[PDB]
Amino acid sequence: ASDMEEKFREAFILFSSCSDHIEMYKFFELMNSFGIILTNDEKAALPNDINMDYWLNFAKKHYNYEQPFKHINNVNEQNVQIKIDNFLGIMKALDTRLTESDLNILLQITNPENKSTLNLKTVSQKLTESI
Amino acid sequence: ESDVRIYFNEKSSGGKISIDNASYNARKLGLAPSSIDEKKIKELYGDNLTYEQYLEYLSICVHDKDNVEELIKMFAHFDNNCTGYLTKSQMKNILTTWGDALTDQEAIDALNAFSSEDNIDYKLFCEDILQ
Amino acid sequence: AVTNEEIKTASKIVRRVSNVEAFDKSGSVFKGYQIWTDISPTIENDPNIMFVKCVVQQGSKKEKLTVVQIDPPGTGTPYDIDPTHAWNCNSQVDPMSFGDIGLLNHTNIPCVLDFLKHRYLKNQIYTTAVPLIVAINPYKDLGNTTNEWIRRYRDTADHTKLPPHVFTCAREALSNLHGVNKSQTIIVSGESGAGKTEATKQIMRYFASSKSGNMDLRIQTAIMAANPVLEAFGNAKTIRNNNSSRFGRFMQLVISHEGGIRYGSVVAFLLEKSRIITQDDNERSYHIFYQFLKGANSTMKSKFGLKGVTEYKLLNPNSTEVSGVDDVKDFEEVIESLKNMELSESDIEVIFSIVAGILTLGNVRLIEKAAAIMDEDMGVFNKACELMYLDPELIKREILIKVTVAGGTKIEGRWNKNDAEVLKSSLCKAMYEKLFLWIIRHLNSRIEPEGGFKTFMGMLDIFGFEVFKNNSLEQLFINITNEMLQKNFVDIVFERESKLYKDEGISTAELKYTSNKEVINVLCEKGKSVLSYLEDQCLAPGGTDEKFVSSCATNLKENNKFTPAKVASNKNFIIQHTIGPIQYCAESFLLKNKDVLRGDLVEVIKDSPNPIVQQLFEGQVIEKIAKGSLIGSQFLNQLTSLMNLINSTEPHFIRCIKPNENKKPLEWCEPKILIQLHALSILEALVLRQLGYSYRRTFEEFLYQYKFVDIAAAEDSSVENQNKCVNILKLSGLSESMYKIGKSMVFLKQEGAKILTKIQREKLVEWENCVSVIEAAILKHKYKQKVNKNIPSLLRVQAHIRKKMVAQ
Ligand SMILES: Nc1ncnc2c1ncn2[C@@H]1O[C@H](COP(=O)(O)OP(=O)(O)O)[C@@H](O)[C@H]1O
Ligand SMILES: [Mg+2]
Repeated sequence: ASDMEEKFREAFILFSSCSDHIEMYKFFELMNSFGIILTNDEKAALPNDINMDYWLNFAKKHYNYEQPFKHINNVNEQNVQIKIDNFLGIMKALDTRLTESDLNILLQITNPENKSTLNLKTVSQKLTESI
Repeated sequence: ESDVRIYFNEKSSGGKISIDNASYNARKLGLAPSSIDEKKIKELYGDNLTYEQYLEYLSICVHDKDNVEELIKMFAHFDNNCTGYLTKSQMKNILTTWGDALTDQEAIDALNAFSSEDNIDYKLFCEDILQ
Repeated sequence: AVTNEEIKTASKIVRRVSNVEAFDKSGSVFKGYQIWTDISPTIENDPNIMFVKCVVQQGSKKEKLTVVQIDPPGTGTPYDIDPTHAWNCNSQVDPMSFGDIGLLNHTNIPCVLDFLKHRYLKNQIYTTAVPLIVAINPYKDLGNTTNEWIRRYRDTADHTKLPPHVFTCAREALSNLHGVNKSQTIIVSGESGAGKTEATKQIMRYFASSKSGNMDLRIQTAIMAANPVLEAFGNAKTIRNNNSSRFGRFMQLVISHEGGIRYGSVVAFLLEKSRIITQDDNERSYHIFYQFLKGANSTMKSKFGLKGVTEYKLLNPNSTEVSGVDDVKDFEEVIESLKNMELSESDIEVIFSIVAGILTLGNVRLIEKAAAIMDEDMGVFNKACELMYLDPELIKREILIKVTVAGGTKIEGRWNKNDAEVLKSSLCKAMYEKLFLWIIRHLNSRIEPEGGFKTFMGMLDIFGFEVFKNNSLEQLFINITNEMLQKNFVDIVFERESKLYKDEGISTAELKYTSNKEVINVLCEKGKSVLSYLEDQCLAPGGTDEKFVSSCATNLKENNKFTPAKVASNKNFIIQHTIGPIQYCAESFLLKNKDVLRGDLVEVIKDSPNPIVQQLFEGQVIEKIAKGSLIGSQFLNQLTSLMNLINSTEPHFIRCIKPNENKKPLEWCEPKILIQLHALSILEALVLRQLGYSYRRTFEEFLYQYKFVDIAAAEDSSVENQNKCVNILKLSGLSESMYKIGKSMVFLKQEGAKILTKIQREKLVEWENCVSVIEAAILKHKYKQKVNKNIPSLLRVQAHIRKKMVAQ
């Protein structure tokens, strides 16, 4: 037994600026912060005005308790290592909201050393510890 | 000074006062203690204070540094458009999630006592509770 | 505060250039798709709001969108907007993460305004739109211009790691000067109350901060001391500004590479003389009058026979006091500042004797006898002249005796009350303006380099384009100055771009230039201009304001730049200025242009026993009026000299914005801010920078950025970096028009760069989920960190709530 409700509540209000309703773009950020990924069809079937209670139910149903951050690295497959500047290249190419500071922080955490490559199993492990 | 001894004697058991009763006396005395002040005197003299330790505690509970500017910081943080206002739900979510979190009834009550309207001037709310 | 004329102007500045992509391939709205609209009940009800944030609803048609307002909070009501009323949104963007407006994906008007707004609200008042620096008045001390901030901006290793600031401009300008031995000019522009004088003073304080001393401290202090002195004598409390500069100011400075002002020169031009005589309600005259009368000691008061602030015809008796302005404390600062300008106690006494004299003369009453001084005021007249070191009998004769030249004979006559009141007023105004100029002239003799400036730092602190209800001659002179400054701006942007392309071997024929040569000519050109015709009418024997307007319409038909008025076609004209059409009122234009002290009165002042009073009109020349004596004629001469000097320098541009008309912090009036964004060419600067080969990055910079467009071509050890780039670009799908390969850089058109960003993103589709989840997980951590910083404060709120509970 490992209830994530209190964490799902706090996360909603960090993204909704403490109001009980959240905008669509910010709901996407919130679900993604818990590793939840939706298809475009699942996105379209969502209510237009998402409230706290709707999210608390959606998170219980969609959150992977066994493997959060399965979309960074899946333990069921194996094929998990990229060069630091290539990873920073991809992060920037996909237009991250993440600043130079944020990225540098992520880098020294998930790569305590200065090893030429970054491990995505280590990224998913570090991010799970931080939940 | 007189009320300090009057309130102590009302809750005193075997010449010593408990931390919960010492904090209650400070509230009765117009002081506003937090878990931090409670943990300070716990670190020094445990959960049962003498009259000397109780007086030293009321000295920690004098937070002269408290004003509208200081208290509004968390509310101001969530007022993204700088209106000087937050809804009752925004403020209830703040008051019940972080810090020495209040119960949902305690928060709802404090807000409902202040205003009848959904949008609260958080500078005026903080000014009111400081009195 | 918001006029309907402001609403009409602001709506004319809005344009829809970027088409909204709200639908997918399937023709379905992107879930949660956000737009900006100018259609909302929030806009009808709040004149401050021009745009609102909406989400396009599932089921919208491409012909008419169905939207719901989300920001400011609304009703949840769906309504329909035409697509010409929807603008792109920069959703999920931190306005504090970068300093230039142009780094935004969408630079439409609602997007620019929002970026500036959210930065302004976080007390980040400086933002660039290269080469311009935008500075929004916070109407509060942010504490960002202290010595700790000067040392920070000056001593920081990598200058590019500092956010935008006026100190960044001061640092860049000083680096280029010493770096390439080239003179620079910092041009500070904006409307009254925008923060120009503050930005100017801030930059001077930056310059006056030396890493390890200034042996020329005596000169620097004299220069720094000019600020209180120039403000006292040339600034006044108007309705729009408690400390409004009523003159244009230019300075040349000699500053060491380490900081420290060594030499300087001050120029003050176009001083509002009319203020000395009358002021509108809720408006004062120059601070000096109030500082002097309120602050002068008993001994000084008895010496000059001073009466109170409410006891002078020249001063409004009802606007004597200003909120947060201590004229007594300011007078003490002014005396100290004059002393630091190396003026003796004797010099300072002459300065204030003349001020006392000007004030006393204003109290002398004239009556109709022909005019005469009231006998009751004959001592008041004598005291005034004694105080101004002028001959009482000779000054009286110039105010009351008229010399007419009928036929070819001089005929002595008398001025009537009205005519004599004008001469007395003219003497008051002339004595003041020349004293103000003498203090500057004296300062310059102490601070200037003996053999002229080799390399200098210029500073211009000037009113921007002015568009009032009634635009007179002063507005015409201001708008003419701003046309010369706009030419300077478009010229340097072009020169800089044209050189870059040339240095890299790219075609300069593709480049665009919008000249204002047409409007400069219609306003200044010798023989064919508003100023040439104003001069001819002033010099003509039967010259009128109506004949001036008529001669303008008759001879300026070659350009649309001159347009005759519709409502009262005579006495009114309209000019097609760069920022749009400005309508002037030619009423009193000839009277205003001729408002310069006449020959014979000047010769009495020159004949004074006092050396300072003898110097006020030094080599003025005796005289009806000659071309070189008219305000506009002297103005165009000075303007050309000033412009030739600036055109020789590397220019820097600070554009100041007044965010509201209430002098309040955190108050944002979009219609007013938009009129300013337009008038200050902030919007044009974005346009200009986006044109042509907008993107330029070194071969290595392009290769790191656009690596995954074609990772094979990018990661090929055999091919050179110049060759790899042509391989990535030829394979991408970009037309050859969209890019050019230079000597050291890849040149891309704005459109080409955006497509190339989108190509690279398609090639890394397998990372989208991974990148989303990492980014969002970090943002959640970052948001909690911002809550953690404020938890000590929250504990205080909670503590007080629980104390108030016990109280019950
Ligand atoms: N950077 C600033 N920080 C704080 N207050 C400012 C700033 N700039 C201007 N102000 C305020 O606005 C007023 C008007 O600004 P001012 O520099 O005189 O503008 P301008 O010369 O364009 O008329 C000031 O007297 C001051 O109260
Ligand atoms: Mg000024």
